[PDB]
Amino acid sequence: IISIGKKGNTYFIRRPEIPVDRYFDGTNLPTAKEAQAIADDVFSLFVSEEVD
Amino acid sequence: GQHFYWQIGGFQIHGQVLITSWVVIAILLGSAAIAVRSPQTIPTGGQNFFEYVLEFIRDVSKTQIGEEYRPWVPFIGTMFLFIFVSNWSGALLPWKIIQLPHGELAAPTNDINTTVALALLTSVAYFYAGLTKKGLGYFGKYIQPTPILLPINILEDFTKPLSLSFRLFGNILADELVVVVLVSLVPLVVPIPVMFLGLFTSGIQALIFATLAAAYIGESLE
Amino acid sequence: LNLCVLTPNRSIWNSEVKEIILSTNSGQIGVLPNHAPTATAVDIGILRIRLNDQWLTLALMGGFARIGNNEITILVNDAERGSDIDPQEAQQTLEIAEANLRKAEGKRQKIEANLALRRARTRVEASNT
Amino acid sequence: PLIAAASVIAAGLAVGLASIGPGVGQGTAAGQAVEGIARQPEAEGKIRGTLLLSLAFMEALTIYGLVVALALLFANPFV
Amino acid sequence: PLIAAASVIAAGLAVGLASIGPGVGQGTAAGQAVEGIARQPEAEGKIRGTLLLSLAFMEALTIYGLVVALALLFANPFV
Amino acid sequence: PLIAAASVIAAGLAVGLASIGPGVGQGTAAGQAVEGIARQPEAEGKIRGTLLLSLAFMEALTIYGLVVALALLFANPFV
Amino acid sequence: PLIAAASVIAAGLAVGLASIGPGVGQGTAAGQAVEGIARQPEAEGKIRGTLLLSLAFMEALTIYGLVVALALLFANPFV
Amino acid sequence: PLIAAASVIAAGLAVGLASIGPGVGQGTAAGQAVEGIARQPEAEGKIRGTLLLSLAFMEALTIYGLVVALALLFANPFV
Amino acid sequence: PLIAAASVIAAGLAVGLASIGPGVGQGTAAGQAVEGIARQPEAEGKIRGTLLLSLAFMEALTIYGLVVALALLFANPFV
Amino acid sequence: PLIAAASVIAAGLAVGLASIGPGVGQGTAAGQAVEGIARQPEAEGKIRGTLLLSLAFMEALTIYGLVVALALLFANPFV
Amino acid sequence: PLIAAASVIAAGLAVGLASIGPGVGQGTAAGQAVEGIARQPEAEGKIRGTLLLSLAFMEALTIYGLVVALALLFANPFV
Amino acid sequence: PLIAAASVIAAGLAVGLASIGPGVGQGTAAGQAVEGIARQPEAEGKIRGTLLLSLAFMEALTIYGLVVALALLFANPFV
Amino acid sequence: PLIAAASVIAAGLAVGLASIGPGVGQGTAAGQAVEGIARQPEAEGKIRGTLLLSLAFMEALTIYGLVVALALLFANPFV
Amino acid sequence: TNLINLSVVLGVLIFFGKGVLSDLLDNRKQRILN
Amino acid sequence: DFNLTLPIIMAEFLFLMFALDKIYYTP
Repeated sequence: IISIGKKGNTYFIRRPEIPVDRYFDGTNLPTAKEAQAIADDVFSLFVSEEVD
Repeated sequence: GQHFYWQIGGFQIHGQVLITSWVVIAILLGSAAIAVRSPQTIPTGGQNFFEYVLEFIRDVSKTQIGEEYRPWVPFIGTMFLFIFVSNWSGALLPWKIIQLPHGELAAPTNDINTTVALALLTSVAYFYAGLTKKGLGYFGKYIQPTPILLPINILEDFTKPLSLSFRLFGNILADELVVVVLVSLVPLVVPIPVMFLGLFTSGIQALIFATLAAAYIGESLE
Repeated sequence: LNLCVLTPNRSIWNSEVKEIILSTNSGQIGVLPNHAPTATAVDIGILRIRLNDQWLTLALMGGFARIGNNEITILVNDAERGSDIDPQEAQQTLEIAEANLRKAEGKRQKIEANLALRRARTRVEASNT
Repeated sequence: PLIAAASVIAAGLAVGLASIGPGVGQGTAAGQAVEGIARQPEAEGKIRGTLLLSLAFMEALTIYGLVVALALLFANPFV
Repeated sequence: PLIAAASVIAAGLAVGLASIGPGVGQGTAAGQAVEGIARQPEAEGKIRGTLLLSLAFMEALTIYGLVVALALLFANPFV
Repeated sequence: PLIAAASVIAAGLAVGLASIGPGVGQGTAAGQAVEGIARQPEAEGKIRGTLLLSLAFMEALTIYGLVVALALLFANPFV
Repeated sequence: PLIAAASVIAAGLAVGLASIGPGVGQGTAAGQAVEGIARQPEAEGKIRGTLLLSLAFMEALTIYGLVVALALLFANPFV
Repeated sequence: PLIAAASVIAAGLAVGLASIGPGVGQGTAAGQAVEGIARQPEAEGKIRGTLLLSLAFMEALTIYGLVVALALLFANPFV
Repeated sequence: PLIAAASVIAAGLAVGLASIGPGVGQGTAAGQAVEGIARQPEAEGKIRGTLLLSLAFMEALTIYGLVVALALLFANPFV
Repeated sequence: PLIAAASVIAAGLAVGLASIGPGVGQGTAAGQAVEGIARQPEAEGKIRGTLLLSLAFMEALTIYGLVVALALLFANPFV
Repeated sequence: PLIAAASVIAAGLAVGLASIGPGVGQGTAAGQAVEGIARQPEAEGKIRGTLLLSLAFMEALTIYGLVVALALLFANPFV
Repeated sequence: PLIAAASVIAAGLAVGLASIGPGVGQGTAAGQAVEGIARQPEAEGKIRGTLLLSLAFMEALTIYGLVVALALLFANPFV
Repeated sequence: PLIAAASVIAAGLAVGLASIGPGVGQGTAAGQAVEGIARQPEAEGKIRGTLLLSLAFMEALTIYGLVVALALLFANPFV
Repeated sequence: TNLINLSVVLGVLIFFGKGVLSDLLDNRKQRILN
Repeated sequence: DFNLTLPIIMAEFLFLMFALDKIYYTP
């Protein structure tokens, strides 16, 4: 689970019995730096063929 | 010189190559018994050298035959160890201060007689495999891939152990004559890296030879 | 020539320019007005726009660039005005990324450490500029 | 002596051109083989055995030419 | 002796150029074959058998030229 | 003997250059064919039969040159 | 005999260079043809018939040179 | 006989170099033509007729050189 | 002296062409090997051992040709 | 004098072709090595030591050929 | 004089072919090295020292051939 | 005069082939160097000094061959 | 006359091979230089001066070889 | 003087091979021990 | 030279092979 959103970060925090990759924090007015951060996390975790 | 002390016992037989053979086999069994004399679960000091050696042996044997590694792991290890033995023997052998009767004695693989011996062993082991596992009637000699594919295989099967002996004999006599002519031309300081590269190739040729032999062995298995 | 620097949200610099020079995937190419046609992708690196007065570098974090006829559609992955970065803060962050790279094991995490080492390295690079 | 002369010149030309060509090709062998084998830095030793077999297959021809040169030089049975 | 002289020089030129060319080509063989076979690092042993068959097909011509050289050198039936 | 001399030198040049060229080309054959056949690692055996047919088509010329060399060496009907 | 001598040397040079060149080119043929035919692994057999026709078109010249060599060697009507 | 000698050597050089070059080029023909024709795997048979016409246009020169060789060998009207 | 003359010229041609070809190929070796090894700047020393083994495999043929030259120059047993 | 004549011509051909080939290959070495080493502009000095070792490995053969030329020119022990 | 004649012709052939090949290769060196070194316009001077070392490694063989030519021309100890 | 004849022909072959090769390579130098240096149109003058040094390193071999030609032509100390 | 004969043949070989090589390389120069200079269509005239300097550096060797040919042809001081 | 070439390379190789191969063998033994 | 020394050394190699097999590589 690539986790964006804080209530959802809580939803997987309270719901902790599954794989969650990284809690990306919530950012209304989505910052391109933040999207680059989550995107680079996904890009490495996809270059990593682990999750397909 | 291209001569050797021919002993006669019914034919002229160069005693020098056989004397080098006796010496190499002697040092082989001596280190083999000093290693295999004290067995240990956690392997003994220097016994781990022989252990990793036989590990690589059975490893490459699994790599090239696979399962029937252990059917011929002894034969392949015999080949490569004796060949690397004669290789490093001709490499390190101070073997000329005692001049023999008609020729000196440093390594027996310098005699291509030894190359013909080991390569005939290779081809005959291929025949034993291709007659035992494969069909005795239809060995690889059976022209499987085309009806026209008979005589190319007939040439190639001969060419296999022939070139096997040829390459190894040339490598051995090459390094020998190289060090000989180099010590002939200049003093002892010059030929050291030449012999270093020859020793680099020395185990390399034995390894490649055992590799191609077990390639033909996995082939006769196949 | 129309240098349109555009992140996929913010058109960073649609400033049409006189000259430019930057680091592509090719690595180094100066932009002379009306060279024959090409569209390119950039490495993560600064972008020295040599617009008529100022050789103006801008911290691009990669992206692509359609260099049309006097029209540089720079579609950057990210892009900073290289003066806008605090150079000491970008250097502290690049040191942080380098420490994160030395520490960062893992295939994905180490590769990301390398990628952001390039990103923060370009950031510190144009932060010097 | 002219037969021995031409046996000598024969062995010279034989060993010379035989050691010219195949070692040059073995250089090309070493070149792009080790280039690739270092590009993928994983399986170098597994590649190295086949590489050594290939290098020996290269050098065997030079061994054969040197063998013919030694047969014409030392134990010349043609002259 | 001149017939034996030319048989000797014949065997020299034969073995020399025959061991020049095909081993050089076998070097090219080894080169780009092992380059690719290491690029896809999976099926190296499966490739290796066909590679060995190819290398033998390369070396057979040098074997044939050396055979002609030995027939002219040792058991020369032309001279 | 000069006719037999030139028949001998003839067979030498024939076998030498005939075994120079086509085996080198068969090396090029083996090279980029096996490079591709390992790139797509699926259909290697299906490729291998046509590859063997191609290698035989390469080697047949060297076979023909060796045949001419044997006809000039052993059963020389020109001299 | 000198006419028969030159007919013999003629057949030697003919068969040698004729079997040098076209089989080398047929090696180049086999090379990049089978490289592509394995890249697209689908239509190999459909390609294989035209490939065989091409290989025969390559080998026909070597066949012609060997024919001239046999006509000069066996049934020499020039000498 | 010297005129017949040079007619023989003439036919040798003619057939040899004439069968060297064009079959090598026909190999290049076969190569990149069949490479493309397998890349687009659709129209292979439609390509194959023009390919055969092209291969015949390649082989016709070797046919002409072999014709000149046969005219100098068998029905030599110059000598 | 003519036998010693040709032994001298033999050693000259041997050492010259033997040191022409393989060192040129070792240059090609060094070229694209070090080009790639610097492209991926990580595993240079691990590549360097195999690179040195490859360079030695290149230079061994020139060593062999120089050995034949020294045997013909200094301890000439053919003349 | 003819032995000294051929020793002189020997040293000429030796030094000439030995300095022809390997320096040309060292040019190819310098070429694509420095091309890559400037493409990645970081590790030039670390590359430069191995580059110098490679250039010396190239030049050693020309050194050997010049050594043979000096031995035939100045201290000619063959003539 | 014939020994001095051949020493002169020796030095001519030596210097000529020795200055033919390696400077041509040094041209290839300069070519793709400076092509890359200008592509990445940063580290030109750092590249330039290794480039100069490479160019000297190229020119040393021509220096050696010219040295042999001067030894045969001026201080000819063979004739 | 024959020694002076061969000194003259020596200088001819020397200057001819020495001015053949390296200037051709310097053309290749100029080619891809200036191609890249115009691709990145910034640092042309900074590239130009190293380019001139490279061109001089190319031309020095032709200078050396012309020097040997002048020494054999004008102040011929061999003849 | 034989000295004048060889001076004439000297000038022929000199001018011929000297005008063979460097103009061919200048063709390679013109080729990829103008290819790039038209790819970036901006700075053609600024490139053109260095291009002309490079072309002159190419042609100077052919000028030198023609100079040696004129010195051997017209004002022959060797014969 | 023939084998006086080979002796020094034998000594240096025995030293270095002793070091590295004993490192290899003892590493394998400590691995099996762990 | 191909004498009968090759068959003699073939005998030597075969005996040493089976012996050293059962001697070391067995044990």
